[PDB]
Amino acid sequence: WEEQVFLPITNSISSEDNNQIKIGSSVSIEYNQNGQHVSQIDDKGLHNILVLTGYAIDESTGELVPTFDPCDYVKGILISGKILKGNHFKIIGIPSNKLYIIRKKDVHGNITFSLPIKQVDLRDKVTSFVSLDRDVAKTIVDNVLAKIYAKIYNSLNKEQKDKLYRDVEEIFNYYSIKSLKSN
Amino acid sequence: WEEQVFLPITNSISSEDNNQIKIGSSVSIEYNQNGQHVSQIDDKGLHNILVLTGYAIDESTGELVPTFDPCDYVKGILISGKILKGNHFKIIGIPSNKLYIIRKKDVHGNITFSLPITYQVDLRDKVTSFVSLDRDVAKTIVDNVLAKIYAKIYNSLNKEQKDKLYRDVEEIFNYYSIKS
Repeated sequence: WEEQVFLPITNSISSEDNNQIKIGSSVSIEYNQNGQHVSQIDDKGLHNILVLTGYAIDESTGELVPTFDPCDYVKGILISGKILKGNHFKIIGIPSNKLYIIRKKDVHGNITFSLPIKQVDLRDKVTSFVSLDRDVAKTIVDNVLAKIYAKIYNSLNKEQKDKLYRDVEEIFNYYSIKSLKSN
Repeated sequence: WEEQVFLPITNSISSEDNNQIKIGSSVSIEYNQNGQHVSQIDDKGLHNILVLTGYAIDESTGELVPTFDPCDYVKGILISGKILKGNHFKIIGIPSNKLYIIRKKDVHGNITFSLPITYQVDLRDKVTSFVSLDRDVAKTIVDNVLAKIYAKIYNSLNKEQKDKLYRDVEEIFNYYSIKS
């Protein structure tokens, strides 16, 4: 596998000009348009989604935060690419069978991947379960997945594209962390 | 709460001179003799054990490794003290109710604690395996570690209550060990 980057799927991500995805104010990811991505779309929908448990996301900055609560998670896709702006933590050559991957499709071998992260201070902070707004999920499919997986996506018929939308809306719930007394 | 340290309980830990527990060749932890410990002993046994999931231990060095596998864990006690040897990762004022604590007794408020751990983990040529405590070692852990950390309560326990602590330690402490 080519080196991968974890792209958190939240309500705040946006496509940026030229193969880049803004995760938040502090995190931007580039993807390789012709790279081999672990997460995959096909005529059956989206596959190989990573569930990062013990983590929440600071939604405004785009940085994952370790919360030490196993019931916290953030989900995302793994794609060939790199963190261009932001702190990255790299996992090197982990057996793919070790990872918490759902909707598994043809996963095998060892994966190297990086996460956007940022001592941890959990004073005065609340973590909340968030689901994707349904309008934003459509923009995620039309502006994000359709750019990363342009060729596959353009090959899909309407029923298949709607399956991908349903998948995105079903799957990408997450926990976001926020400070109660500071902004 | 005074600041805590996560003390992993493995087959390789031992008491060392002047208020220290050697976890392995890279990690030693000092306990404050008059500190207030989150983990506690009483006439019903051991309480407030932390299950650190997503981590396995390099048992020889004593260092905790993030494995990004939710099925790996290392169990341990939280005590007032310091990581004297080895690098540390400090969590500040996490609400106690968010932590994966078992055998809970009067868990409230929030907890600052440190874990014995540049921005990568190398899991190539590595496999984690489940390990349980050898009974001979659980006994030495009670007699030489817990009996020093909790000397005043331990000395106040009768024989059967001391032995309950040992059965608790035996049953509770198992962990994932990472081997290259």
